[PDB]
Amino acid sequence: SDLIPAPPLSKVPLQQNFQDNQFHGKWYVVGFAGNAILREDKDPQKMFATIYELKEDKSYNVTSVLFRKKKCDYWIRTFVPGSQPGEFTLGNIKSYPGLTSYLVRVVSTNYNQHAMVFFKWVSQNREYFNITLYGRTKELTSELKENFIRFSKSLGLPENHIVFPVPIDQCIDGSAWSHPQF
Repeated sequence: SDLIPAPPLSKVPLQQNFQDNQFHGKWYVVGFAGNAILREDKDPQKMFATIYELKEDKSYNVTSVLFRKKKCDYWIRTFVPGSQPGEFTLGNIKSYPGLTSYLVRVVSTNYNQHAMVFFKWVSQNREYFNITLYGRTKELTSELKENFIRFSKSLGLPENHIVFPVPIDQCIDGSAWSHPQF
C-alpha cells in the first residue's frame, strides 16, 4: 500500500574523496534501516556480512552472505562507479525485472572501523531505500549506533524501521568454527 518516500539526495551526505581501495574487503551489517524493513524482535534478524572486492576496472563485486534456513544464502551483484566518487549503480539493471534505477551512496566511513551506506531504488514504479551501518567487527560503540538512529530518523524513518542484527558465526565469520564459549 504505502511506503515512506525516499529522502532528497541533498539530505544524504557523501563521503569526501572516497577511497575505493581502502573500502574493500569484509564489512559486517551492525545496523540496517529501510522503508521496507521492519524490526521484528520475536524472530530476530541475524547479522549478515558484505564483501567488497575491487576489480581492476574500479567496479566492485559485492557479495552479501547470510545464514538462512540451514544454508548460506548470497546476494552477489556488481557496483559500477556512478556520478561521483563513493556513488555506484547496479551492474546490469536489465537482469532485475521491473528495476528502473539503483543508487548506492557511501555516506561516511573511516575505512578501518565503520561505514554508513545509503541505497535507493525504483522497482515497479515504487521507491525503496535503506541505510546500512557497517563495521569491520560485529560490534560498534553506542555512539555510532545512536548516530545511525539519529541519521535514519533525519531521513524519515521511524524507530520500528531500524534493525540492529544479532551477531552470529555461521556463514559470515570464516575463521570462527564451532566451539564451546570461552
